[PDB]
Amino acid sequence: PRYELALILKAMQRPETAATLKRTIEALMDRGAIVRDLENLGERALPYRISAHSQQHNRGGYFLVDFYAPTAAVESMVEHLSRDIDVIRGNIVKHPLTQELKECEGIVPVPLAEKLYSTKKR
Amino acid sequence: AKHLKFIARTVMVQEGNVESAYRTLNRILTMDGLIEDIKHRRYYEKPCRRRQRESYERCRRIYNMEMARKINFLMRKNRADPWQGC
Amino acid sequence: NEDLPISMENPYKEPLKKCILCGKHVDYKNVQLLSQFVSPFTGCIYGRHITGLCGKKQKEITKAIKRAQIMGFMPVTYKDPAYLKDPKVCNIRYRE
Amino acid sequence: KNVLKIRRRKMNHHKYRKLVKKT
Amino acid sequence: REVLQLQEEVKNFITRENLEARVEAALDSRKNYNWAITREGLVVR
Amino acid sequence: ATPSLRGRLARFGNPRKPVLKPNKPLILANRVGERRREKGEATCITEMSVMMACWKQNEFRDDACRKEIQGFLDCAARAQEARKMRSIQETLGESGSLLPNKLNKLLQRFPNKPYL
Amino acid sequence: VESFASMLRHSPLTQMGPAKDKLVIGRIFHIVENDLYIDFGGKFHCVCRRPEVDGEKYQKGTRVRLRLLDLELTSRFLGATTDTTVLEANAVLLGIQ
Amino acid sequence: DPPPSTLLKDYQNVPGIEKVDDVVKRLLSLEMANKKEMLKIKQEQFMKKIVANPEDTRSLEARIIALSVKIRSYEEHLEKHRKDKAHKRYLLMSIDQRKKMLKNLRN
Amino acid sequence: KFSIYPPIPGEESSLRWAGKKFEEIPIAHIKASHNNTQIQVVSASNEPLAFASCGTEGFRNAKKGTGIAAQTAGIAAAARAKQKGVIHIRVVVKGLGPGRLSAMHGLIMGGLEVISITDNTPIPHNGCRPRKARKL
RNA sequence: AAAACUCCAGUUGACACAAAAUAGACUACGAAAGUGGCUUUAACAUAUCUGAACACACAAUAGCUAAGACCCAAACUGGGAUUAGAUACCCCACUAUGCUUAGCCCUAAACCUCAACAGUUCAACAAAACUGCUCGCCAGAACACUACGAGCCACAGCUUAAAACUCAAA
Ligand SMILES: [Mg+2]
Ligand SMILES: [Mg+2]
Ligand SMILES: [Mg+2]
Ligand SMILES: [Mg+2]
Ligand SMILES: [Mg+2]
Ligand SMILES: [Mg+2]
Ligand SMILES: [Mg+2]
Ligand SMILES: [Mg+2]
Ligand SMILES: [Mg+2]
Ligand SMILES: [Mg+2]
Ligand SMILES: [Mg+2]
Ligand SMILES: [Mg+2]
Ligand SMILES: [Mg+2]
Ligand SMILES: [Zn+2]
Repeated sequence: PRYELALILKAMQRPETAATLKRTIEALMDRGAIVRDLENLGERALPYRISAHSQQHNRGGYFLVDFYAPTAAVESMVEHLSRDIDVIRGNIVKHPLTQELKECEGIVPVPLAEKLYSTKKR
Repeated sequence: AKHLKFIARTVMVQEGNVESAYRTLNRILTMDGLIEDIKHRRYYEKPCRRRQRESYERCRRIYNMEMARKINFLMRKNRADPWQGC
Repeated sequence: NEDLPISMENPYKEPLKKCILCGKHVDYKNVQLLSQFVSPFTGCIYGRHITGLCGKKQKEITKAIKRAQIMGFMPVTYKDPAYLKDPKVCNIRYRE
Repeated sequence: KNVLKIRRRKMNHHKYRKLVKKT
Repeated sequence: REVLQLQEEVKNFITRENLEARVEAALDSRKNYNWAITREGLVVR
Repeated sequence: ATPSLRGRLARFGNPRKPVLKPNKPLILANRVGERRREKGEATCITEMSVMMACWKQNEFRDDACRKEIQGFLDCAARAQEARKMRSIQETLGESGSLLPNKLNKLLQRFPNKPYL
Repeated sequence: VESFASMLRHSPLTQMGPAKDKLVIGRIFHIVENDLYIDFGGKFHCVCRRPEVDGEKYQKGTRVRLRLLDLELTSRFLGATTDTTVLEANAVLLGIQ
Repeated sequence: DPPPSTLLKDYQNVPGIEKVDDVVKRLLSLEMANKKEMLKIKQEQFMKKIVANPEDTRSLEARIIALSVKIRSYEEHLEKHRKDKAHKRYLLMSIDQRKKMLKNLRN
Repeated sequence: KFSIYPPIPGEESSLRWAGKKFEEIPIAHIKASHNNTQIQVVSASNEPLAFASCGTEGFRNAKKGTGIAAQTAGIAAAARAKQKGVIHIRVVVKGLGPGRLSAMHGLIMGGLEVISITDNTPIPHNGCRPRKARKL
């Protein structure tokens, strides 16, 4: 199934960032993935101090690996990302563009519920 | 503890109305329901009691919105007597 | 007999109301929209009565917000001050 | 409903458990 | 249509021979996923 | 917009567990609850505290600190007439809305109809 | 003779459509202090506050224009079996003539 | 066990298959898919093997084949997750339902 | 014109307090428990400047958790901060005790100028399980 | 209040095998028990219906066996208060236990006290009254969630379950 890997990497320079992206992608292709695209959301400050691999990170570089993988490779990829020390946070999810949008007619009005109690005197 | 320190639940005082700013902050916490969360988490509410309290609050909410709707619907009829001498 | 009423589906029927995101795609990386539906001071997710969202869109907003907060896209405890300037959509009045 | 039958059974069971513990 | 549409998109996939050029191109490029909604059902980018 | 009541109650034909368990039937009464009384205030504490600090720092001498002794006396007075004015204001009219008895008169003119 | 269905068809109350945002002229028939009781036709009368601007040409018999937000103003509440009517329609007074 | 390079059920009728790239063949193959597609392939292979018309899916035999492949899937699931009581119950009830329709087909 | 939102650190901000920006004004932490109120004044780089509480100021057992006790503790903490050279201050309050606004008033009457109010009360997202209910 | 702690408290920084604010004014999933932090994998029986107390599979909490984890809560217990007494309510400390792995135990006001399927529009309180069909169960109170027999990894256990004496009611 088609997956998306959200990758927060360390705030590094261009050669080290390229080397880390290269390592992650060739890892994916050795585990058995065919990679669709690499996207760069860019370097930005983290929402909170993420502590990973005995370092306290304040900023990070956000990337996406949109790819396609067999079923039993996600676990191996997660273990490899956990062992990598330049990945601040890596997450593999099913693809939002593979889940399809359903057409909506609109919000249906709900009435007031009737006949909840008997019509006795009480 | 890992977030930025001076952003969440922070209000600024304007010309020195520190009492007004404290009222504003208390209003923030009341509208977000943080204060009642603190009062209910001072002691442990067992899950059956939590469920009884939430069901009771929901029934009270339903009744109070219906009652307020009726009141606002009848305040227009709350006028002076149109035909006084019957 | 020519002037008797006849059976049809209701004309003058207004089309059903649609939520602001209805037909839109909610993504967990869209932390400007998710920040819009997150409360400015305490980071609380708003309810249906505040957001005005339909049930499915409220569910997607909740799931995307929780996903982004645990994946490190959104702060939990506060709204982003960089996104505290967006078009306000939630029917909440804190100041007075 | 009141709990008078529950009370009868409750005291029955209490005294039975005390008897078993004693013997 | 699905197979045919899938066919021409494969030409832009990342391979071993496209890897370093595609990584450098991604490092030069930047995609922004953020957009906002208004009171009306309209998108502000 | 009130919360719905569609499948919220344990009735016949409902395939769900009950969402709500009301001890009172959800029917609007023809009455409004009475206006609750305000609680304890314990006013004048700040002025009492500053007078009372002056006393501890000056061995309890008015002829030193007449000024905040007078401030405490004014705050006590203003609290007493404030109590008078809030009592008369509550007997006069409720702020924004109306009194519970007049609301009750409206509801006796338009009773709820839980029967046929 | 003309049948009641034909009457209802060639009646203005049916040609009006829904009352919402329809401009209708009507007469004042009763006044209490500054609560003008206006008829606009149909089953019920509406009650409008006297506009303070030009507030002296609003007397018994005056022709006014109305927007007619509603035609009967009923609503069902929490325990009720039928709805609570107020025997009065909803309209906003816009002016004279 | 169908081979992982087997093409999907819904994709095995398109004219252009032998000329597309091997990455496309891998992409539409069963290795890069899930167990529901694997079970669909196994079920239709069984239908081609056993019944007269594989386009019926409304008969006793077709329903018994469907429950048999679901029973196989439940057995694999329990072999990995021994402590799944819900799926153990589903397996036992599927066995009983298959026995019921087997009795009906025998009679 | 005015914003109740505090200034963001790494941006331009025309708001000033005796020339100092928002990010280096000293901070007073008021822990307002149900039985005590503790005020500690620190600088922005976490140098303690003043520390006062109800037990420090003399109230012994149950008079500690009152408004007047927190006012006294706030007055004394503000006096020590004025000795240490503090004028403007950012208040961070933790707890829902009786002496919260009273301790803030004590700082004000002592002579400090409050520029921002923060509530850092610990609210778990269901962490530790609290005490059992009192059968009172 | 006392006891307790002062190897204590406040700010900041590192930091979980525990528990999952808001969303939840939502009404969902599951056979029932139950299920509300995030991701991925597997996965939610039956193309008539009812139907096993001679079976098979489950079944909250508490508990048992063995090996670990330990923030917090906490039976028991100890101390302080209270009281005529206080084996309690109130305060403090701490354990079994709540957690994980494997095996038992098989119980609940397990109650929405309202059986499944199909369909229709009055005793009293409660949640309006019914029809067709099938299964399960009930027949004065108390003895009795008992005795005995039997079965069970249960051995202070669970299920099934009487009688004598008594009453003119419950
Ligand atoms: Mg009741
Ligand atoms: Mg002592
Ligand atoms: Mg059956
Ligand atoms: Mg059974
Ligand atoms: Mg403890
Ligand atoms: Mg322990
Ligand atoms: Mg856990
Ligand atoms: Mg059990
Ligand atoms: Mg239950
Ligand atoms: Mg029962
Ligand atoms: Mg049955
Ligand atoms: Mg028992
Ligand atoms: Mg027995
Ligand atoms: Zn919608």
